[PDB]
Amino acid sequence: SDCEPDDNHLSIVTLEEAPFVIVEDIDPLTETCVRNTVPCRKFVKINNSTNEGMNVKKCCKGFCIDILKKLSRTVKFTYDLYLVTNGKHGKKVNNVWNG
Amino acid sequence: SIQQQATVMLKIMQDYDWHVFSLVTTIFPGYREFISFVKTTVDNSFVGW
Amino acid sequence: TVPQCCYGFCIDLLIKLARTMNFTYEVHLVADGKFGTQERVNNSNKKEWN
Amino acid sequence: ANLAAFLVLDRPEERITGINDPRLRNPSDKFIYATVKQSSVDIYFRRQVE
Repeated sequence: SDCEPDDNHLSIVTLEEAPFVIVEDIDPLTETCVRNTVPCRKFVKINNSTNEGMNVKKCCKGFCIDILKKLSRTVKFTYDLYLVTNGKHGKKVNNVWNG
Repeated sequence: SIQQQATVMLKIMQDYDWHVFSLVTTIFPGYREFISFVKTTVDNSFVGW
Repeated sequence: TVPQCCYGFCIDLLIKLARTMNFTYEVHLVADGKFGTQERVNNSNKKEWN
Repeated sequence: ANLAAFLVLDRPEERITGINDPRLRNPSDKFIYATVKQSSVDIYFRRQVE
């Protein structure tokens, strides 16, 4: 209806290694998450010999996630958070980056 | 019926973590009941939209 | 529903209020024995006071 | 001097200053504490998601 492109949806990648990220599994009861969290989606492997993955939502909490919430409140834009499944940080091996 | 359509829409919004609503309605017959039903559903549920 | 004698601060306040307002109270005890709040039950998408 | 230094020591655990103590905030099996039931304290704890 209104041809106006925008980049409000920004993809975010997060790692569950530092204490600033304490993302846990979704509780089946309550509201599918705690009242103060961010919806985190991760592709989990289904089998060792199969490369197919399933996207499962999780509840994301932590200090850096609170900083991201404040940034979203200030800049007034949405954010979608992912989880890295290939390494923790990533290194330039054979001129190829990961993580 | 619209009574279960409202519940389906609420479940869909909950599945996408859309916890804030905006009921923009129009004066049409049979819709006061729908508004009352959706209000009672959102108040009665423990999701807390 | 056996009868007991209940006394204390609350009953004294109730007696004072009844005396001031000419009320005729009838004290009863909670059958559930709890204050009661909104708790989740079967068909959890429903709030009921107990 | 050593006996005097040893006698001035708080053998019992430090009293709970309040809700800000990390011992209460971090649950443990060696220190279990809870409310009674779904009372007003339960509602207060439920409202504050922390």
